[PDB]
Order: sequence, then C-alpha cells, then structure tokens
Amino acid sequence: KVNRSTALLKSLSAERERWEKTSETFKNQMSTI
Repeated sequence: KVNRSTALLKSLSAERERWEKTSETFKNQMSTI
C-alpha cells in the first residue's frame, strides 16, 4: 500500500532527525564527563 510507504518515509525522517539529535547530545555528554 502506498499510504504505508509514505508513513514509513515520514517516520523514518523523524527517526533520523531524532537519532542525529541523540548523537549530538551524546557528544555533549562526552564533552562533560
């Protein structure tokens, strides 16, 4: 179904941005250990 693919793409973009933010905050925690 095309709707499933579009929803997967949207959720995957959201998850990519979430994990990029997680990597940045991980770098911050490394900076303060």
